[PDB]
Amino acid sequence: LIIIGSFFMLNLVLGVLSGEFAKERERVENRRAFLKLRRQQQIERELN
Amino acid sequence: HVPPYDVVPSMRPVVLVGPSLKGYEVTDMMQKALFDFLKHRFDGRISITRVTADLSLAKRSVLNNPGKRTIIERSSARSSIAEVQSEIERIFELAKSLQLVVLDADTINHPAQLAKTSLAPIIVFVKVSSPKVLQRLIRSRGKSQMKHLTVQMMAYDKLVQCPPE
Repeated sequence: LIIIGSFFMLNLVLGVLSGEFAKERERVENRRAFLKLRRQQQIERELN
Repeated sequence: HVPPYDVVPSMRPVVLVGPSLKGYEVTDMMQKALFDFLKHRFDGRISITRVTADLSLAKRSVLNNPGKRTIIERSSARSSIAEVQSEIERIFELAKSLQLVVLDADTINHPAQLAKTSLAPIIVFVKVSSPKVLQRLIRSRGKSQMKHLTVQMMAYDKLVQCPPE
């Protein structure tokens, strides 16, 4: 009961959530936000 | 009737152009650091000279002798051309003695401004990767450069638009 109930479902929940987060990051809206962060840090490195 | 041969100094004077415009804090900071290194590391074989006056009026096919004497009271006799013309051969004199020389000209800001002249010197470029960096670097000086920030930017991208070659 514990192995199938507590541990197996914990395995599934982490897997499903991990897949959803992976797809979320690659949406067009999120990519632009990360790209802005990259360019700002490059400017800071160049300015430094 | 361009001659096949032109007279140039033995070894090239070193002219380094500021990223935007010389005579201001941000640009002057760029060359003096390089001025320090060339004097220290290469001491005893490099001579530094500053061209306070103009140097862009180096002409060779204008007239036989425009303003030969200062007593002519001519338009060019009392102008600044006489001193600029006299400064050309000083660079020649420094070249003949085997020591490399540099030019701290505070007026020339473009390669074509001093490319057709008889100097034909070595041109060094100091540039920032992006104008976004330059504008904040200017801001790091203080409020004094904010008045001249506008003219500071059009003077930058003009040099970038010049071909690298």
